Amino acid sequence: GSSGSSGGPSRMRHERVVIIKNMFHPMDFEDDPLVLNEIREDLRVECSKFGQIRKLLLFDRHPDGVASVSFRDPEEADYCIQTLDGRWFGGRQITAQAWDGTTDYQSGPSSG
Repeated sequence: GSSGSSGGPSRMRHERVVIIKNMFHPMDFEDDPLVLNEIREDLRVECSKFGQIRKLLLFDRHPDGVASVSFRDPEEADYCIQTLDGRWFGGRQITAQAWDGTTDYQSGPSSG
């Protein structure tokens, strides 16, 4: 630390999103919505245990069950990724991790 510009900007510059695998399947939603309902809400109630859910996005397209849980503070997520890496959804276990910005799960084509 040192004197200087003490203050000014009030924004965060770091990853604040987490991904989950083996939590759901795009085949369970085809039979009934509830599946996605309970699952989605579950991700919001699970990540809340530590704090709140700034935003949630369930990718009901990937056959490997992929979800994106946004967080407000990096302290929570970073800690929610290690505690959620062992969660169980639909009866099976799931993994957690911090996203960066390379996957094309929800993202789209940035051309034409």
